[PDB]
Parts: sequence; structure tokens; C-alpha cells
Amino acid sequence: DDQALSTIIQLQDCIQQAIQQLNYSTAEFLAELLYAECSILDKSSVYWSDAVYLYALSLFLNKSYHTAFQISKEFKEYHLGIAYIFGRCALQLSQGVNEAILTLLSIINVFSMVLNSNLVHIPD
Amino acid sequence: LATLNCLLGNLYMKLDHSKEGAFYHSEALAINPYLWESYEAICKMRATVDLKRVFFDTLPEIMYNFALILRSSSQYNSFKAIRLFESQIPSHIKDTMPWCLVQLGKLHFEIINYDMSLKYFNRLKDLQPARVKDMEIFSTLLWHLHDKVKSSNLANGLMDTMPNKPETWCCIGNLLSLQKDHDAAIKAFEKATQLDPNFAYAYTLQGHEHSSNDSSDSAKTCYRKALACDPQHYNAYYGLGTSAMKLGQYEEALLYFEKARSINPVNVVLICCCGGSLEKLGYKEKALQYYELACHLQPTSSLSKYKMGQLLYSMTRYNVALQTFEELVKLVPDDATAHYLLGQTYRIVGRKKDAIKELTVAMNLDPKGNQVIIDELQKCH
Amino acid sequence: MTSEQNSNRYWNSFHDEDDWNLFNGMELESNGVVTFAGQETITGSIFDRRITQLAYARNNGWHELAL
Amino acid sequence: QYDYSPFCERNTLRESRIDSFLKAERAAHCLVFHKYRPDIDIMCSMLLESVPGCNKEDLERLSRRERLDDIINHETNALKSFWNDSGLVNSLQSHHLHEEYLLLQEELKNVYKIKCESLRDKCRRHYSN
Amino acid sequence: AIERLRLWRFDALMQHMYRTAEYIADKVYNISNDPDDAFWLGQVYYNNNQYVRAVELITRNNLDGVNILCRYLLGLSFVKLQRFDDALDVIGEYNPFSEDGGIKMESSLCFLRGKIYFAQNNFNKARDAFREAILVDIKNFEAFEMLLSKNLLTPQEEWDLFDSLDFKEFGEDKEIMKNLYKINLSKYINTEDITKSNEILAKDYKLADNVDVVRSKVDICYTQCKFNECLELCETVLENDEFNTNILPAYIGCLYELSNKNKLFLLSHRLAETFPKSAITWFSVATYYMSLDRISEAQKYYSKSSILDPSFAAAWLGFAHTYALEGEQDQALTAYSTASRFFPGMHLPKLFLGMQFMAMNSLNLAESYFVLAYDICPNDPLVLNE
Amino acid sequence: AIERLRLWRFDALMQHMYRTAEYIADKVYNISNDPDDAFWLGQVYYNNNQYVRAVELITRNNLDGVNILCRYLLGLSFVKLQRFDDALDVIGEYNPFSDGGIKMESSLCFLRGKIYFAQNNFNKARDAFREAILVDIKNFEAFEMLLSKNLLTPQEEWDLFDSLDFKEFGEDKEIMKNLYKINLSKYINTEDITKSNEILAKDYKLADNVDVVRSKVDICYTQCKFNECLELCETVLENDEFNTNILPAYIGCLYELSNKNKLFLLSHRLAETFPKSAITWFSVATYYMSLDRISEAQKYYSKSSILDPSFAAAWLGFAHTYALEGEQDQALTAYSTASRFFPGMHLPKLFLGMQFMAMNSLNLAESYFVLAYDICPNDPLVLNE
Repeated sequence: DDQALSTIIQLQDCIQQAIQQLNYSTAEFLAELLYAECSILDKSSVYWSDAVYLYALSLFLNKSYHTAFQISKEFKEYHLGIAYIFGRCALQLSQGVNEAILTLLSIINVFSMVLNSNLVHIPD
Repeated sequence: LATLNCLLGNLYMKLDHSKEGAFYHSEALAINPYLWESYEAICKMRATVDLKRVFFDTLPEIMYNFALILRSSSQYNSFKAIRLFESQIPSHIKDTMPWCLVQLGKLHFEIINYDMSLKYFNRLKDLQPARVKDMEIFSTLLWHLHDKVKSSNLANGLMDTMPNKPETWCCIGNLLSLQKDHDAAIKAFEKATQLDPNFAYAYTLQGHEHSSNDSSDSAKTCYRKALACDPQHYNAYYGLGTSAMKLGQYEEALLYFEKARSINPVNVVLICCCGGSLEKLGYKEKALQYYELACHLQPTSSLSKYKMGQLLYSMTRYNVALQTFEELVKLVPDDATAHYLLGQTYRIVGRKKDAIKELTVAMNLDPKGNQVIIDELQKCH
Repeated sequence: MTSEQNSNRYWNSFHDEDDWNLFNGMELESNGVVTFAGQETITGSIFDRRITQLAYARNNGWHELAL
Repeated sequence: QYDYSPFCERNTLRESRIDSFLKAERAAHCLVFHKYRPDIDIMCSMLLESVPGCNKEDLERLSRRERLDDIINHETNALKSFWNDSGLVNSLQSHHLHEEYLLLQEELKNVYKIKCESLRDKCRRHYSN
Repeated sequence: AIERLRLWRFDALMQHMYRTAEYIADKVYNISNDPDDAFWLGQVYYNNNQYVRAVELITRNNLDGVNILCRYLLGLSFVKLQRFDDALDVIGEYNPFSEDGGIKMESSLCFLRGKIYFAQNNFNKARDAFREAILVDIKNFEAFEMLLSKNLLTPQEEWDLFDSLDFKEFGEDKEIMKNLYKINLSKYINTEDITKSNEILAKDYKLADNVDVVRSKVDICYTQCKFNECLELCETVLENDEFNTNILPAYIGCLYELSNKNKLFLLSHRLAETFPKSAITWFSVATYYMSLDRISEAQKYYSKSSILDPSFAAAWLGFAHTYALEGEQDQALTAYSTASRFFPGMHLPKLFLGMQFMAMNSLNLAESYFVLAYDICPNDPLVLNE
Repeated sequence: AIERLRLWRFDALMQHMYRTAEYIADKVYNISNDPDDAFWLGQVYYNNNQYVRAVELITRNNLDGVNILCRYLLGLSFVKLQRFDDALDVIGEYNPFSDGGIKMESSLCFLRGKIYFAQNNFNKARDAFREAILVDIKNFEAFEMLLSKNLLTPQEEWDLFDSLDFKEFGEDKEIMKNLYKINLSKYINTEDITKSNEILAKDYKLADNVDVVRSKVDICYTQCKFNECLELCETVLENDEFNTNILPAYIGCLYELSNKNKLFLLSHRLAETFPKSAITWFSVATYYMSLDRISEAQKYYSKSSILDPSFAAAWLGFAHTYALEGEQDQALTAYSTASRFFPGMHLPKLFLGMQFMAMNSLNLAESYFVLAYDICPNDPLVLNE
């Protein structure tokens, strides 16, 4: 448990580093591994939501829109970036747009769960 | 100064030569160990690094274990990778993570164990219905199982979700080849490779379908295109070798077979084919050497034991030949021509009681050639 | 020749529908290899229980290529 | 007792397959390990150790960022790289090397050409496909 | 409490109340995770031809191996489902236990293993498995009767096996059970001893005119070609049970010898309206054609009888007779070779194949098959005459 | 002395070695010469799929008049041998009588009810099943078979459930009453069913039970909660995929969600699992309906309907295939026939009323819609129509 948190933080730093450069397959593998590792952690933990968002973002970047859309749809309410990825996937595919409106309207109206984070590509 | 080396490696791998690209991928890995794309590029070829120095000089241990798995799979030594999956990579990573499941399914499918691969990456398909990468393996497994309903499920689902990925058209062509049609499978494969080039698997299946269509030149051209797309691909080498035996020219047949076994050392079909090429060339002493590895490499394989028995009977090692044929019959009783060799070896050693029963079995198996079997009974007494 | 077919039909009337379907064109060769006719073919050696069940399968079972 | 759980998730394997896997696995390891049980143990300057088709000399060249007997040396060396250190070439007869060599660049050259239109006409290929 | 539910469930299952038995078995297994209740549920699934559900029940929790009985149930369900590989997997290649008033649990497992080996046509291992099953527990009888009926042992070996096994378990019923088992042994060896044993069993005990004793008398008369006694004993037994499948083959052979065309037509018609699926009916119809000299047409009906039931010597041997009787001699050899290979342990196919080779005027092979048949059966006038 | 042989025979029946079971039963019967032994041997013959042996052996010495269970075994053998008039003659049309185990009278009355159901005189079948359930409550078939084929309107089903007494169970009645209360119809008194579901969930750890899951799935089906249907039934089907009670609700919910891949996989597996069941052919027809191929569904619903007379889904699907095909004249008779075989089920009448709408004959549709709405006050189809 003492080193368990350190590994997750190191994976997060590595995934942001990989996404910063135009290296996407490595980002894919790191996001898959982190998402698999965070499975034991409870859903209430911020780490699970962060890993799910990172995995969904990596899936979106690698043109595999269907998998990203499904992954974001599983936990669209938990995080803001997951809602962003779900909305972008809906725009790219025109599937399930109504869920995107009912989620995005609530998230924007409340702003003006987890809403703010330091990760990459967090929407404003 | 880590991604530049990966880019240089990628351009080198794509354009002319893989050696410099692998070197530059290794240099990039030297700069940073967490460049998994570099590892996949390395493992596309049969190249490896000193992982202990790379990853050390529990997250690094997990990465080290995964690198060992991928290296073993690329080197085609699946038993070790299964064992590391057994000991390391605990269950809560192993089952959920789709890439580990993909690799494990490919490992089990590499061995004759067929059902368990089906189970593993059928759970994969359930986890990620929209997964499109690496489904040609599922297509080849369904073709090998001679099952049509799950192939239809795969094809319908993939066509409905992604109409344009080349694997989808490859699956369509594989089902068409499975059912009755060869020209329709060929048409599906040209569509698959036109939409996405550099896909060597499409050319390999094109060559296989052309070979099954009794068109040698088209199959050769398709296989050569496959090699142009991918420098290392044993399936197309095996296809070219089979075409060469059909054409009778054993020289390039052995050449192609030898090239294929180099990247896939553990495969009974390739080993037996290489041994047959040697036997046609006349190297009796060397051909048995490969056959000896094949029988010990994987028992319960009819072809390897049959080739063993024919070769030993050819040069009269009857003492081991008799036991090879007996265990061949034990593992399968329906071989017609094998029981003939059982009887011949039994009559040569001089145990008539077994010879009569074995030739009776042979007469049962072959109504047409019974007269020659009756002749052997005459020589028996 | 006509009388023997008549007696054959008379004794053939004692079948179930599925059993009759299986035996509709059934021919048994001397060495025991068995040929099954699909109204594909199921040529397999007899005295093994599995081949017959397989014959029943594609007889009354549902198979659909589905594009 | 020999552990066979990872080879099949079904907790029981028939004894025929238990010896079948054990005999096959040991031989496969003994081939790689030598140019014993698997559950007992699984273990065993340029960072780059090997590249298929790369000899120690090629690897050395990379660090620098680069008559009958002599041709026989080139005869064997060419098939050393392409066949990934195959041991059967030393058992091959010398005159059988020649025809395999001649077919080598002939096939290799054919790859070289492969690896290397009016407006109205070139539209048909996209529409018809 | 739970005991009342358990006894009610057992009674419901016993009374062919399948729905109540299934519901209460499910309830009791949910209340307590006792594997015997899971066994009861699997048995309920088994009775109404629902094998796969029982298989998934017993496999889902991996409760097999904890207790032997559910392992046996799962293996039997597989052997009914023809997935013999998994049945051999769960049971094991050999005996794992090798060093109550009921048959020992382990012996039944050996019987199931022997049945599995017999299904895969691995007769050599099936013989050993059945022998071990009968030696371990004398309470079992299914293995003994399977071995005797399918002729996996020569009569001398069968007698040696019977003498080897003891009757200490039975205790008070030792002599009656010994006679009861001895009724079913093979003939051609010391038939006077079987006659004395059944005579003792007839008068001393109430078992004077039971099914198996008259069946043994019929088998004895048929072996000694006492065809008159065939018909009296067979009629006197069929008048009680018109469809006793244990005696019908001998009855059909005796009538065929007597050429009672009319009686055979009545029997064939009677079995046609009742048991179309069973191969006995079609064998009877085929031999009706046989008695009227319709070999070519009866060929097909022997084929049908053979297909509807494997491991039946009568159908395939008659089919080979249809080949050998009229022309087409070439493939009668293959037919008799199939008879010999697929039905090991009987001297009759070997004798027939040797005589057919003799019919070809080829001698040495005929002598070899004749000595093979003599090896299988030492006491038979047919083989010695040949 | 006989007791040891009796235990041997019982063990032979337990371990399913039928030849030895018959051997020992015959020996012990010849020794003792008592009717219970004949019952044992007849049961052996029954289990061995040889019904003829059992009926002749029981009827040879006229044992049906000696004991009460031997006549039952002979009657049941006649039942599955496809003889009914002589079976009911042996058992008797009426009631001749009007510790563990169950009373034999309830079993005989249930057998008579099954004969009556086979003979289509449905009112007598209702009378027989009601008499069987009131005489004895342990006979769960007398309840489940009655409710399964919808022989009676749910109102009188609830009335009879209230009338019947659980007192003779004693200590176990506290749980048995709730288990029986689970299985009645769901349209009326729905809230009590839910309360009993939670009652079972607490203090008895029976939440994992399959039948509780079947009750919840049917509850969700009544209110058309098809998504909850799919999730729960997918949870239960993963454990066991061929529970014939569960499957019809799952097929209906799949067809409502209009997904063809899952239905195709399940239908093709069930086809190769249970070839002679009507459920699999009904599933194939449903798959074709999800694919809108009316022509094949015609035949594959006809086959399922022929296989099971008490399968109302087949009639409604069959008439739906007519209706969607283009012709409605035959669908009219089909929906009317479905309504007549199953009195008290509103849905075939509702579908028939929609067909009247399709034929612009509203006068009968008014009454038919009213009768359907009499028991379905809250559901989208009735109000929409």
C-alpha cells in the first residue's frame, strides 16, 4: 500500500508524458495497463475516474472511436473529461447524442463528483 | 531525445532495412524504458535486448514481465509465457486487460490447443464488442475449427460496426473461403488490401486461395507481395514452399520452408515440411534430425509420427519404428496406410500373431487395395 | 421388382419423421464407412456414436450462414 | 506434484494430456536452453543485443553509425543472414549452394521492382471498387 | 425443519413429481450449501433428460472432487451427452483410489471408466477397467454383465475371473448370489456345472421359473441346438412378457432355424407397432426376409439394424452373411474383417473370415484365422470341424 | 434377509445401472411376491424407457386393485404411452375417496387432471387441479401446472391461494407460504409479490435462488421494464443458460430491445442443445422476426406451435407473422384460436383487437379492448390502442 500509490502516480506521469509527444501507441498501452490496475480500487477513489478518463482519451486519439465511446459511456457522470470524450465521440458517430446533451447541460449548468483536475486535455 | 530515435527506427523499418531500425529503437529504449511502441516494433521482428539492464539499470517488475511475455511470443516459445502468466501478472490484471488476453489467446492458438483460445478471446469479444485490432487471429481459429455460426457472428458484428477496416473484409473472405467459394474469398481479399495496403495477412490469404484455385503464378505473386509488405512472415513462406513442391522444384521449396521455420521454430507442420524437402533432396541423416525434434516437440501429432515411421522403415531402424507406429495407432486408429506399415514392421520383426490382426485392420480400412494386403498376408506365411 | 418395393414401402411406413429423414437415402457400404444424404454429405465410419448424432444435428437443427 | 492449472482453466486434466504437455514442454525448453521441471524454475557497451539478420559484425557496424574460397565465404555469409543462423548449411553439399544462391538475388531483385494515368480512366478504379 | 424439506424432496423425486422435486431441491440447495442437495438437483435434472443443466450446476461451483458421488454424476451426464473426453477428464485415465449396505462408490467410477473406454473402442483398456471394477467390489454386477454380454473375455478367462472373485461381502446369501451370478456365465465350458447350479437354484428357493433361469435354459438349448426346447421355454416365457429384449435374439435365431415363417411374421409385425426405434424389431423384420430367400433386400435391413444400435453382433454378422451368401465375394472379406476388429473376443468372426478365405481356395490364411478362432474359443464343434 | 437385497436394488436405482436394478427387482419380487416389489420393477422399466414392460407386468396379475401406488404407476405409464381412455378408466373419472411424503390421492388426482388437460376438456382439468391442490398442498404440480397454462383468471387463482391452508406444514409453513405466494400471477396484487420478494431476501439467504429471479423478471416484464429484464436475466443466464422457465421472458425482452446478435447466438445454441423443444424453434422464429423475414417465421412458428399446444407465444407470433406478411384473414382465425385455447389471458384478445383496427372493424374492437383493459389498467399498449 505504501508503494501502491507511487506506482499509480508514476503511470499517470508517464501517460501524460507520452500524450504530450506524438506517441500514441505507447500511450495506449500505458492507459490500458493503468485502467486494468485501478480495477481493484473502489469507484469512489479519484484514481479510478482519472484512469478511466485517461484510457478513454487514449482510445479517442487512436481513431478507435467506438471503444472510446463505450468506455466513456460506462462512467460518463463521474468525471468531466469523460463527458467531453463521450460528447466528441457522439459528434464523430451521431450515436447517443441525447445522453450527451442531458449530461453536458447538467455539467455546464452546475459549474456556472469530480469536476476540476490537473490532467492533460481537461476541458475549460 | 527519445521519440526522434523511435521515428528514425520507424522510417528504417518501413523503407529498406530492419537492422538499423531495430538499433535505433534500442537506442530510444536506452533513453527511456517506457516506449512500448518501440517494443512492439522490436517484437515484430525476432529481436531482443538485455531486459535486466534496460528495466533496472513493483511497476518496473510488471513491465519486465510483460516484456518477457512479448519477447517469448515473438520468439514463439509459448510455454514459458504461459508460465509467467501463471506465476506473475495476477488475475485482476490478467483477465481484465484486453492486450494480455489477446497475447494469451494467440499463445494458446499457436499450440494445437484450440478450444481454450476460443474461450479466452471470446471473453475478449464480450468485453470489447467494438474491438477491431487483431481479429484475423479469431478468423483463422474459426476457420480451423470448421465452425460457421461463430464466424457468421464475427462477420455480421464487424460489418455492422466498422464497414471499412481491412480485418472485416478479411473475415468476410475467410468465411467465403470456408463455406464453398474461392473466387468470392479472393474478391473480398483484394477489397481488404486495396482499402488498406501493407497488410501482409491479406496477401497471404490471397496466395492461399489462389493455390487452392490451382493458380500457381497468382499465388506466387500474392506471396511475394506479402513478403514485400512484411519481411518476416512464415505463413507466406510456407505457401510458397507448398507451391514449389506442387511444381516439383524442391530447391526453392526447401528455401521457403527454411525461411518460414526460422521465425517460427516450434511448429510441427513447418518442421515436417522441411524434413520432407530434405528427404526429397536425399539428406536422410539430416531429415530424421528435424523429425526427431518434431516428435519430441509435440506428441499427439499424426503427421510427425507418420513421417518418423516412414523414414525409419526406409533405412531400417525397425526397433524404434515399431514403437513409433504402435503409439501412432494408439493416438489415432483411423489411419489407413499407417496400419500397413504396422503390419510390414510386425512381419519383418517376426511376430505373426500381431501381423495377422494388423493386416486384418488394414483390409478393413481399405476395401480397394485389399488385394495388395492379401499379397502381404501371403508373404506373412 | 414392383412387389419388393411395395413390401419395402409397407415395412418402411413404421418410421418416425426424423428417423425416416435420416434413412431416406441412406446407403451402407461393406467396409463400414457410412454415407449420409442431406436433403452436403456426412461420410464417416460407423460403430461410433458421435457420427449419428451429428447426422441428426444438420437434419433437424438450424444452420444459418447469415451473410 | 506437477502443476498444470495454467495450461487449462478446467481444474482437472486427463492423465494423457498431463504427460503430453510435460514431455512436450521440457523438449521445447531444452531446445532453446540447450542449442527438469517448468514449475520449479522459469529463469534463464551498446544496449542492443540482437537483430534478426544481424551478425556481431553488423551490430559492431551500428556502433560506428555505419578466389574460390573467398566467394564460398560470401556464399555462406549470404545464407547466414537470410536464414537466421541455420545449422543445416554446414551439412549442405557445396555445389547445392550455388543454385540456391542464384535463386536468392533473383527473388530478392523481383522484390526490388515491386517495392518501387489519365483523369477519366483513374476514376473508374475508385467507383468500381 | 430442513430435514422435512429434504425428505419431501426425495419423495417427490421418487414419485416422478419432477417440478416439485426441482423446486424444493433448488430451495434446499440455496438454504444450505450441502453438496448432496446439489447432487439431488443434478439427479432431478438427469431424470427428465436435462443433462446440460446438471453439468453446468456441478461445474459452476467446482464442487466436484469434494465428494465422489457428484463426480460420478457429472461423468455419467457427460457420457450420456457423448462428450467422452471431458468424462474421461473428470473420472481419470485410471483408478485414482488404487493403493453402508450399498455398492462401493469407487467401483461405480471404474464401471463408468470401463464404459467410456468401450465407447472409444479401446477394448484392451476397457477389459482391464471392467475387471478392476468387478474385483474391487462384488456388490457391483453391471460391469460383470456388460463384460459377459459384449464378450470382452474368452470363456476360460471368464471362468477364471469368476473363480478369482470371492463372496465374503454377501455373507448369508453367499450360495444364492453365487448361483445367481453363475447363471449368466458363458457356455462352451463345463455346462454340466451350470446345469447343476440352476437345478439347485430352481427347487430349493422360490426362484423356480424366473426370467433369467429360463433365459439360461434357452441359451443352453440354443448352444446344444435343442431347438424344440428353444420353442417350448421361449413360448412359456414370452406368454408372460411379450417384449423381453434379453431373450428375443435367441428366440429369433431358434425360430429362424425352425423356419416358422408365420410366427416370425406375427412377431415382426408386433414389434413394428411398438418398438420401431430399437434394432431388435428391424433385425426381426430382416430375418423374416432372410427366411424367404430375400438376401439382397434383407441386406439393407441388417444395415438399418446395425445403424440403430452399435455393438450388436447379430446385425453385423447377419449383414456379413448377406454379403457372403450370394456372389460379391470380394467385399465379404472386408465385412468379416470389420466384424473381427470391431468385435474382438469372439471366435465366430475369425472362423467366418477363415472359412471365406478357404472358399477362395487360399489356404494358409484360412488356417491362420481358424487357429485364431480356436484360440478364442477352444470348445466349439464348428471351429474344429472347419 | 430381503432388506439387504432391497437396499441393493435402491442403490442400483440411485447409481443408474438399470440392468442390475431390473435384475435385482425381479429377483426380490419373485422371492417376496408382494405388490410393492412389482411397483419397484415397474418403476425400473419406466426409468429404462420401456413403458410396455411396466404396464404388462403391472396388469398381468391385476395388481392395481391391491395397492394404491401400483395403479398410479400403471396409469402414468399409459399416460406417457399415449393411451388416455383406458388410463382414466383404470384410475377412475371421479374421486373414489370423496408422516413424510405426500398423500397418494393428490398424486392420482393430478394424474387425472393431466389426462383431462390432454383431452382438452379444460373445465374438468381446472376442477381436478383445484381438488388436488385443496386436498393436499405438498403437490406443487397441482399449483404450477394450473398456473402455467393460464387455465384460470388470476382473481380466482388468488382466491384459491387464500382458501388453501398451510397449517399442516407447521414449522416450515412460514417459508412455504411465501414460496407458493411467489408463483401466482403478477398482474394483480403486485406490491405483495415485491414485499414477499424482499421477505425471502432477508433471513433466508434465498436472494440467489433462481425462482426469485424468475419472479422479479416476470414482475419487470409486466410493467415493460425491458432493460431491467435484460440485466437481471443476463446475470441469471450466465450461471445457467437453458432454464426453460427463464428463457421466454429473455427472448421477449431481447425482441423488445431489437438486438439480433445475442438472440442469434442463444437461438443457434439452443437449436443444437434441445432440438425437440418448441422453445428453440420459437426462438428461431423470433430471430427471423427481428430480421423481418416473415416467410421463414411462418414455418418456424408453426413448428413450435405444433410441438407444444400450451405455448401461447407461438399462436401470437404465428398470427403476427400473418399480420406482418400482408394478409389478415388467416391471422383473424389465428388470434381467435389463440384466445379460445387460453381463456383469461388478455394479450391475445388485445392483439386481435388491433387486427380489427387494421381491418377498420371497430365495433367488436370496443368490447375486446374493454375486456383486455379490465385486467390491465396501466400498460402502454392498451392505452395507446
